[PDB]
Amino acid sequence: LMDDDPVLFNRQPSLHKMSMMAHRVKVMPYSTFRLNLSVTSPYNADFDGDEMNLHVPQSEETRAELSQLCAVPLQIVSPQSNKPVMGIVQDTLCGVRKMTLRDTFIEYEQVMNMLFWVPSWDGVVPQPAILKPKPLWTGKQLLSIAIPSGIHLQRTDGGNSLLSPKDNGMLIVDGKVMFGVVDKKTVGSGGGGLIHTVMREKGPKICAELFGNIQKVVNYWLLHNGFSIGIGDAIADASTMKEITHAISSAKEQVQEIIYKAQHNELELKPGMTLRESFEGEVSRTLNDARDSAGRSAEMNLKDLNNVKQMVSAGSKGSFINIAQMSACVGQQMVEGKRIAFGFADRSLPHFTKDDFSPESKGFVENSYLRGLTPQEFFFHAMAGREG
Amino acid sequence: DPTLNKTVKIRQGGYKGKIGIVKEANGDRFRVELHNPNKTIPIPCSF
Amino acid sequence: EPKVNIINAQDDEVELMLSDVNLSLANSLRRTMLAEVPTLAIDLVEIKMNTSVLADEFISHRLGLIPLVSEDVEEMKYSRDCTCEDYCDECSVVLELSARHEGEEGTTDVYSSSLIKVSGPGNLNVGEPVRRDDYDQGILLCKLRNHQELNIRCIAKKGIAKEHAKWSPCSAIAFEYDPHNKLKHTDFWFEVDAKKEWPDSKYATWEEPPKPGEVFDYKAKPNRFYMTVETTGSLKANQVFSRGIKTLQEKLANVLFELENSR
Amino acid sequence: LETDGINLAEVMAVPGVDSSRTYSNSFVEILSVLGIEATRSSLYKEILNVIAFDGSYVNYRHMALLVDVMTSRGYLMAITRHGINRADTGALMRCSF
Amino acid sequence: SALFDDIFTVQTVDNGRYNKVSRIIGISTTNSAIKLTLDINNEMFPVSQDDSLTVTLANSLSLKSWRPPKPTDKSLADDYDYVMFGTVYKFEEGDEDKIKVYVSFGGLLMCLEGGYKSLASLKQDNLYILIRR
Amino acid sequence: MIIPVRCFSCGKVVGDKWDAYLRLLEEGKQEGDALDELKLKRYCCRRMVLTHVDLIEKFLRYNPLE
Amino acid sequence: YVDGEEEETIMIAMTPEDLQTRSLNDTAKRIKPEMSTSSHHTFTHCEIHPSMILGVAASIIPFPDHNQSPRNTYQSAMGKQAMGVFLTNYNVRMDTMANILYYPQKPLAKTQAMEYLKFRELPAGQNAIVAIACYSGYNQ
Amino acid sequence: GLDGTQVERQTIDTIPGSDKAFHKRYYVDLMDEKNSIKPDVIEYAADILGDVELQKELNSEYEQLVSDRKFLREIVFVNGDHNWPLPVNLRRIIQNAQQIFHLDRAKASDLTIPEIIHGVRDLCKKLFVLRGENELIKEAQQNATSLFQCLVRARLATRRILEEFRLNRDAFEWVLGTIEAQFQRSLVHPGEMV
Amino acid sequence: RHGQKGTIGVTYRHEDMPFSAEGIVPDLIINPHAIPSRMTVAHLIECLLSKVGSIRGYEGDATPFTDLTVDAVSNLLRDNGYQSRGFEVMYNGHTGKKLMAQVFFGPTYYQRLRHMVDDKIHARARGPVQVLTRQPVEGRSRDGGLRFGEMERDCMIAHGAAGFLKERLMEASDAFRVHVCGICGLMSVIANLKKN
Amino acid sequence: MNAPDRFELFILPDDVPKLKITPDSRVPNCIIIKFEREDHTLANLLREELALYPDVTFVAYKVEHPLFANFVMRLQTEEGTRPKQALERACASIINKLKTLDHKFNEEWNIKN
Amino acid sequence: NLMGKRVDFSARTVISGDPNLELDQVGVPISIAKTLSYPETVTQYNIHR
Amino acid sequence: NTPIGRDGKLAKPRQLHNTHWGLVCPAETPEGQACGLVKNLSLLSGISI
RNA sequence: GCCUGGUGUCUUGGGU
Ligand SMILES: [Mg+2]
Ligand SMILES: [Zn+2]
Ligand SMILES: [Zn+2]
Ligand SMILES: [Zn+2]
Repeated sequence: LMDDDPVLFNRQPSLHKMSMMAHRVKVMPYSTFRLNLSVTSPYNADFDGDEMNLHVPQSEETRAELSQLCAVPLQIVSPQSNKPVMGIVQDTLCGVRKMTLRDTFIEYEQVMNMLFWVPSWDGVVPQPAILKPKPLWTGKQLLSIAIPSGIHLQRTDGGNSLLSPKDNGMLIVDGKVMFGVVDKKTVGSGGGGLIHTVMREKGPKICAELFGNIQKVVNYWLLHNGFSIGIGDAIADASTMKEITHAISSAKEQVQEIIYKAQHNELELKPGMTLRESFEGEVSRTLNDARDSAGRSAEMNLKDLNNVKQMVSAGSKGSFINIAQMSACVGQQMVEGKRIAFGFADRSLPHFTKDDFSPESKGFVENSYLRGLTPQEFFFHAMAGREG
Repeated sequence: DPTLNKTVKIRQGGYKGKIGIVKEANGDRFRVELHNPNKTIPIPCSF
Repeated sequence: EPKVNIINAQDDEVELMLSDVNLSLANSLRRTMLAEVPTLAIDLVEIKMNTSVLADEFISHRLGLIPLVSEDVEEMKYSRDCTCEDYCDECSVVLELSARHEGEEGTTDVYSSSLIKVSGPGNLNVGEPVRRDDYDQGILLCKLRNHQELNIRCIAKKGIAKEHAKWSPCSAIAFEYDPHNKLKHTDFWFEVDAKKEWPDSKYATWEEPPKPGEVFDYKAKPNRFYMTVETTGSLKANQVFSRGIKTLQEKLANVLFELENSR
Repeated sequence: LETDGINLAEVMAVPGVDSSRTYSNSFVEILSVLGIEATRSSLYKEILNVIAFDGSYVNYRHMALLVDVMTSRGYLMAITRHGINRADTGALMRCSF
Repeated sequence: SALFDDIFTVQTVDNGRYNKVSRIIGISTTNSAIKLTLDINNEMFPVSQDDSLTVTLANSLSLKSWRPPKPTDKSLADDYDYVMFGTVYKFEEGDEDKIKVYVSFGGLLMCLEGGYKSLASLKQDNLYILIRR
Repeated sequence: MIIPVRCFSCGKVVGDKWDAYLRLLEEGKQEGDALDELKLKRYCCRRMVLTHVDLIEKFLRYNPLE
Repeated sequence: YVDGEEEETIMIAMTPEDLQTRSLNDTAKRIKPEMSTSSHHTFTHCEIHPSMILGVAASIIPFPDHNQSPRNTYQSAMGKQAMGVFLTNYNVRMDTMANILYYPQKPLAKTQAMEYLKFRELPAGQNAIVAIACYSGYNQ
Repeated sequence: GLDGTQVERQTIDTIPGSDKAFHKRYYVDLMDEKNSIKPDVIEYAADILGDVELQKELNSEYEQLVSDRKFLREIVFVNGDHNWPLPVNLRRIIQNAQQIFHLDRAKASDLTIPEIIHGVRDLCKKLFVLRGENELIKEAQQNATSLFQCLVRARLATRRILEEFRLNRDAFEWVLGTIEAQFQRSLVHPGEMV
Repeated sequence: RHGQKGTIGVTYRHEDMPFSAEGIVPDLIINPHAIPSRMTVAHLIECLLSKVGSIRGYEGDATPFTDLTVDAVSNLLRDNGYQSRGFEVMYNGHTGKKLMAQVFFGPTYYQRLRHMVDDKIHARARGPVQVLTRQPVEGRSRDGGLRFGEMERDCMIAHGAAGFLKERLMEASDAFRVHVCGICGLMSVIANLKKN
Repeated sequence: MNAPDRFELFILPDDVPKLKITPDSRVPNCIIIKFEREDHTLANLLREELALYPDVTFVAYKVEHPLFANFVMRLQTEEGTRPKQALERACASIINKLKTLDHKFNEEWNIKN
Repeated sequence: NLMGKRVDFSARTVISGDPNLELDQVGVPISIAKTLSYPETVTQYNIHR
Repeated sequence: NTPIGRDGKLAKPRQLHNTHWGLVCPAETPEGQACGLVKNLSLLSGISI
């Protein structure tokens, strides 16, 4: 087997047709199979121990069938949802948001290396955005080198104007980024994004180079900027915690009021529901809204430089609920769609008295993972986790 | 060939001074199963 | 134009300030000392008897890590470049070790001081296992109990750290510059106030803080690089800094040679 | 209005009810009351609702293709052995399921 | 030799979002309803409110592959402090005399508002902006 | 099993300081202070001595197999 | 001793400190439950230490009260697959497969229950110096 | 007849909005001067006003657009959704034509009105899904492309071609050729194991 | 010990690693994206606690359900000259230039699991077959071949690669030649090929 | 089993040149220099030095894959100067600066001895 | 054995990522590359090769 | 070990029931087919003789 | 002097 021979590559379970795509061999030392990172998504592959299979066609007829029907660039758009199944991911996606921020500037000496890192570069260094007192390029200019010419794309986020105060939306003219942070909405796998557009305008060959070009630029730049995360990034300041603690304290009071009303026959019955269903339903809605409210408070206090916020904002891993649970409140534990059941006679654990319907009794985990869970909360969390 | 499976020492090259065993002696290029790392190398007979 | 000011000095570590050079030159000097300054190290162990509780290659692995005096190693050839048949006196040092425990009680500890030089490129001072004092037994290799014996023959060879880390003459290389961040090469993480939450460099008093009014000098470059080179005793600290520079010269010289010969 | 339980024919006739638009989530009953072409639309509506619920989106032609297979015989052919293997397809093909 | 020239008073300097960029709004001292909105790099060209700034727009600095400037040659930029190069991405042929010109300097954005008689020559592919004092 | 010759992370020799460390603990010094006296300043070197577990004393008790 | 059936009829305090009412506002530390549904509690028993609800495998985890619950399950599985030193007499046993880590280290962050599992005496791992960073993209 | 990889969500502009906003966008009045086409975008502006024979085409154009809007709003898309997966995205094709031929400029266009109306109407007969002259095939061919024809006509309307996109003679003929070529390329391929 | 598992993606020699000002280089670099969605906050706290523990010289008590807080550990750490949240300025090894971001850095207990690549790697050209089916044998230990299962069959149909699928299941496996009778259609032919 | 020999990082095969110069004819006066069996150590040193020369208009390098000890440098100079000659000048400058630097360290070292 | 079966010319191992490979490439270990093979027909254009 | 099977889906023998507190581990259970059926005694558990 | 065969059926524990 030798360089550029086509082979069929495959990971089980083969749930859909992009579990089997044709790749070009490159022979290398060491005993693992190497994949470019942007194909992990269609295989649903990662590198935690996964194995994959390789099959070698044995004749002239099937080599041609592989390269002209099954090859990777032909598979970029899937018929499942008329949109791409591969995009820029993980480090490169996190890094490309940071690089295309409005205030990222790069001096001349580093710019020359970055241009040379693009295989498709035409050899013309573009003029710096700032000429005097010092030549400086913006991040958007160098990313634009990787995009082929003739590409136009416009998207409006939240009715933004052409002056874009929040630095949102996206505008691309002749393969050059006019404004807009580049994040999951543009270079992710969503329909109508950058990757989809290059495919229609330039065909699969050019579009396959787009992945390689973007990756090589961003990973270099990110190597010299750096990025980390630490324990500090889960910690909200003392002022915000009192807000957080108040919203949870007031939610426990409303749950007390609901118990009082239901036990004094002063509770509204919801249509189609018995008293106990209506009671259980109202308490659940209150507690999930309490956590979201507490999560929203924790989120807004985080500065732009906070590393957890940068990954959530890029879309590369994590979401709102993850900031909420690490920093503010883990929230309600559910089993079989309901709150924790009375598996002991009329109580959830032997550390509580009978007929106790309060939040702490039926599985509300008040603490965050940072603060640490109490022993009662811990077991309830392990019950919900087991069910998953 | 009379030197298969007999113990050998290498006197030139990057593997000079290492013990081995002649695993295969087709012609001019020998296959010595080196003792020191778990690898069998192709090597010329002058060595 | 390059200037050096040695802040402290002793046998096995030199702390120094380096100035009026480019960042890249300070970094290449850092890398060269770690990776390309030759030393001498055991590279072949012939075990004739090992009835200890340690496995054969386990003991052999420890032997490779023992630092040897490498002072005269520049006149010595690499094994791969020598014209001779098998080894000889010009490309290797031979060491021998033999220990045994007689008596039914107690434990005999085998130390690196029992390594006996047997031959070597005389009269060059190379091959003795490094010692701090004269009463220092050195590095623990093995332990023996009644009737257990260890009798090995070791071949030491010249090599560089690119091939295996046992040939490195340095340990850590401390390295820093611009203790007050005037160049703005880092953007500090903080919760409340960046200055109170970040500790001071140990060279904070060697440069003056930025004035509260002062505008940003966008033309300033890094210019003073403080570094400390610690060694393992296989080479003295002054030799490592000197040979790092020397080795880096021949590499550039070799590049220069190839251009004037390719025409 | 929405009900628990079904009786599509009788509820359609009730004065006040818009008899041209009443819908049921049991397509078996739809087939008996409204015929096979109405079942096609109802089958599609119920599958689409399932897929679209967790925000996913599948292009129309794939769900359309599945419901045409399920209604081509004029009755509902279930995707079980009792439906699939009642076809006039070859024995080797049918025995592999 | 230039396309536009005027002097502006800085009304607002918004920091907020970024540590190295500020948005400035200005109105021409000599002609109201000519407004300039401009992002600028704080650390290279610090501006304060009420500052007077001469703003020139040219399509060439001469009195394709960028090279480090030789100290011997001479260009329009030798007499200014802050120069930027950009792309015109919207030319608004608006109501009675409301003309807006949007330019992108690598994502540093500019809106220039003003009249037809002052801005008709600005329908260009690329623009330099030069800022004095 | 037995004290490593080198610190894994930085390479400083620590295999000659094991005996000195056990003796200092008999004299009542605390672990942090004992490491300080041996001049092991970087915490990469400190983990090597502080967290090593000496199993070779146990293996020697098994009466030799010759 | 109490079994599962007798446990149904008793009232257990979680720690000795909960046996008596108290007199905080430290925004870092965890909130203790209010327990305001019953006016006065009559405790019959007290836990010896609540960390003893864990088994052998999960007791090796430092700080399990700060983890999402499936990670404790995953570690409880993987912990049984980690090379260490399974017995001190490995040279005289002839097992089908055996693995012995060269240089075991005891962990810098331990739990009290590890004293009785002998984990510090037969450790199964090493303390690596770890940077959490995006470096060359070879760790995505 | 389409392949799933070749469609994208596009808006069909005759569906939303009021009749008044609709009329403002699409209607050309060669009699009332202030509701006609602006004079600075065409050269032949003089020979336009009053021409009843050119008004017969533009009336037939607007009548066609009224049929479509009525058909789509009352039969096809009752709930008013106007964004739908459809083949070959016309918005991107037009803005590429604006770049190749530098379609900035107030330079009045030399593109005459009968070229537009006859050009677009002739296009809708060349979008071949099925070939053959049989009467049933032509009905099937017309049915298959009914929704897409409405989409094209909703974009290549007289006022939009001249005021908004500002195409000239060279660019407009190119736009027709590209639509025709890309629609063929978007047909599903026989043999596909759907 | 927190369910944060991985394989080695590459190795770097000493001088290419990032280093702190003290010249400490990490043994091992894990990825920041492993943390926020998995929410293994205990992994970070263990790193912080172990840093403190190695400076002052003891093993911190990390028993669950104790009074130990993150702030108490952070206070000790700052009093020893390190940034209190565990970060350290670090330098890029290739250039010597500072990294614009500071890097969480410290000791963590890592365990070596039984799954090693040279116990899994496998390739087969031709080789031994089963007596009964004349198809490749099962298993690494017998020079076996990989299973082309029912789900892989379907993928090749979807690609429309009919030619490839035929070859895989015949020429690259258990292809056999039989003779049939044109009249009765049975495989009852007795064929002596040298006598023709 | 598939680990390459570690000595292959610095030992040159006999059929492999240490250095290879090819033209980039797409632009005037541009060469591609491929360095075999070398690292960032050499490459970064040459690169910065070259960038401060007035007649070098473009200099860059990349290590294409860390598992292979090579790198490739791209060097373009203005019409007057020949790139290959300019590279020789950069080399001799650094050899001189290191010779000076070695001398000044020796002097300072004896004083502290 | 008929709807699916074991096959020749296959291989399997643990995977790793590499950003410095093209999208359509796969890095293949040398040992695997020496075990697998392709039967190339000899013609006038490749006989010397 | 609970000898119920792999036949019979549902959840009731597989769930972590409240009465397991302090008697079997809430964390230690295998992945896969045996998940929730094979359990492990908590550290202070005993069995009546 | 070319060809060259080493098992099965289960069960259990694991990996994704
Ligand atoms: Mg996996
Ligand atoms: Zn010699
Ligand atoms: Zn250390
Ligand atoms: Zn017959």
